[PDB]
Amino acid sequence: SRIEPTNRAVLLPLGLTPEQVSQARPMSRALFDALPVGPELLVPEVPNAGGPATFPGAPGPIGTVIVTPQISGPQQYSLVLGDGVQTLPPLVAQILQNAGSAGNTKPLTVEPSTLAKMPVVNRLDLSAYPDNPLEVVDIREHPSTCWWWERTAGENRARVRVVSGPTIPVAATEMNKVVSLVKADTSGRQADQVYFGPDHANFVAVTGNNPGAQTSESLWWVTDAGARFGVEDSKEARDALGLTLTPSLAPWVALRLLPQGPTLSRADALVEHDTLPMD
Amino acid sequence: SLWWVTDAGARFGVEDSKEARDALGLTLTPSLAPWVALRLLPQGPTLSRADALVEHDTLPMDMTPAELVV
Amino acid sequence: ISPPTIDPGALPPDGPPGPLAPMKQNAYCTEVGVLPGTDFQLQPKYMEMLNLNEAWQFGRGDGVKVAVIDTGVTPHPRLPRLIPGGDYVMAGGDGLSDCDAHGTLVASMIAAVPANGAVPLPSVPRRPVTIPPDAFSGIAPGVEIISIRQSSQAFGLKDPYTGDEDPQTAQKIDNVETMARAIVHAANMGASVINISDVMCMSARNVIDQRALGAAVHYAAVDKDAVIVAAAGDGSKKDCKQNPIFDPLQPDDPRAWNAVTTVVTPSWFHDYVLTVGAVDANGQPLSKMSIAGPWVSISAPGTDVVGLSPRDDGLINAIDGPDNSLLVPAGTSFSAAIVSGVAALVRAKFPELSAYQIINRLIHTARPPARGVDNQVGYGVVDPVAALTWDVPKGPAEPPKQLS
Repeated sequence: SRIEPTNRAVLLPLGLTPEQVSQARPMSRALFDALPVGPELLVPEVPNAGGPATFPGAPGPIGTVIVTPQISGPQQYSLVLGDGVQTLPPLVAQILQNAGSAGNTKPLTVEPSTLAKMPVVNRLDLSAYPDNPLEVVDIREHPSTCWWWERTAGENRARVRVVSGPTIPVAATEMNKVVSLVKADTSGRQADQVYFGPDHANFVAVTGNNPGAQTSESLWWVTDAGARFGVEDSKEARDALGLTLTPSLAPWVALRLLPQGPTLSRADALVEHDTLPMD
Repeated sequence: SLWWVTDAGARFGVEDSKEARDALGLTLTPSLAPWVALRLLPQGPTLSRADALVEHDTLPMDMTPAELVV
Repeated sequence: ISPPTIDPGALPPDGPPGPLAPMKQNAYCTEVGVLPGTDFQLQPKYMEMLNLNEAWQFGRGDGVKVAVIDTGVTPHPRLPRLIPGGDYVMAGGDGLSDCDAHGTLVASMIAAVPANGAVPLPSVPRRPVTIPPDAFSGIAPGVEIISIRQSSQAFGLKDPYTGDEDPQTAQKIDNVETMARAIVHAANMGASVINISDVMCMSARNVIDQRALGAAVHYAAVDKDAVIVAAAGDGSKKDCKQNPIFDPLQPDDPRAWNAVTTVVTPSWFHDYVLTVGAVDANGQPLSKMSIAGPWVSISAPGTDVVGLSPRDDGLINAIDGPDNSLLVPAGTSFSAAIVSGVAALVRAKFPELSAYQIINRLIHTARPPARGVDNQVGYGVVDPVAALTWDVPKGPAEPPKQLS
């Protein structure tokens, strides 16, 4: 989710600092495409702000913050809209007061008896903001972050998570057998290193990146050296190579990063050469 | 100049240096042949240690091939 | 066959729509219906691949004008933003009634508005037919649709003699000329996405002169910055026959232009037109139904079609065939409709980009086939959320300098 360093009203209640945000580290193009996009962290846009209310007894103009006294139990914040009032989470009320301050620092305190007469309404979306302060990780101690996708055989949903650590999530003993690739493509859409851990998959079928995708669009073969080769989906090619078996699923965001070799097909191999060139 | 001819009818050049000889074998003395005949065979790249030390992800495809008929 | 060439001096002069010669209606309009046992409360199977619930977060495509050059459109309470553009089949028409059932299906698949307790326009003033609670919704409900009636099967010439040219080929030359005119007219209307879902197949043997159509395509794509999307052509149509694919013995041209046997137009102009092939609801190509030409560039679904009914006020699944048989629609004419919706949403989110750049954004984010680039499907299957969020390079595709 996107955030701007100029918006002191939002940075402060969340627990962020303008300097801390400006000193954030880079992000790779590869990981930028993998993570799904969420709504922006901005001040809520209350509609028709400042006008008079439609309902009787409204404590103030539309868009003002209301609270109830502590002597009657834990305090519940609320917002007064045109046709009624809608509840506010604690963390958002702080943002509305700070941003909509214009010099004001506190809400209007109203008793339950007068509150109980106002009709309840729900007219604005507010689920984007967290309900408590952000536990921002200090990047110097965890310089590594990954997007993780997994799907269990027989399931209808894939699981998407983020992992952070001091180093890539591989066993310390196996760290020596990561393969370093050549890199002809300079567009930044090809990886630098590849690792084949336990229970890896050789024969794969491409699928959508969202967690609810069900298609199976094409077949590929991934070699121990890191390159991927395409397989023509025909009875003769499958049986000649020995691939009459069911392939495992893979997402395109992860698979697209391996270098692509020539296609495997019976017609492509029935050719003779005197000598091979070297471009 | 030194040349190596394969059973497939292709010819490859070999470096004169001790390294290239000692690495492939080829220590024995070569037989003589006339250039007007030897030049008629198709040529491949020379076997020099200086150019075998390279890495690749994929190789270039060969233009103008011929059909293998069963 | 050599790839197309263009002479921009041949642009047709602008003018109000009207046929080249007087025509009369020869047949009754096609009846429509629903297949036995359907339940419109479930989503169409094709919408699962598109993941629309996540793509709509950035918006519904508000403020975009899409031109539908086809067999016209009949108004319905779920299409509140329809505009009459013109008619080339009948001199007195305006493009706002379809006698063939084709046009309202294609238009409704792009912009039909979702269900609600009450419709915005409850009035129903639509005219009669001429003689001689619900899960369905369009891909971009916010668009504005312009209707132009370019072709129909139900009409014919009322002085059938055509002289020294065979009456079969004489009709193709009239279509090519009338197609160029509609593209120029649709661009001057200010449309930003032009959708073409009816196309001509021709023999490679003595192709018809297209100078007027070539210039018309260039003007709309460059000087008016419109995105042109066209269907690859259904293999059930009168003259369309299948084209050969890549040949490993001749790596000279990887798209195989020298082996072409059937030409599809305006789809032929791969430098300015985006051509869409078809795949089933699971992702396999409809190998038996779409023409695999060398101009194909992308693909999208084409089965389990659903749409608003002409001549009624509800949904439909099939159209009344020649016999009593009830025939179900499928094919590229509908896949091109899906891409017209995705193209409309993308150039609502990136309004600074030109037509040539929007096309590159869709091409680079699609899931590719085993050969990387093929003819049955172009670069791959369209992907909406990917097109709207990944960081695509602004330049066209380029090969690496050296691989060693």
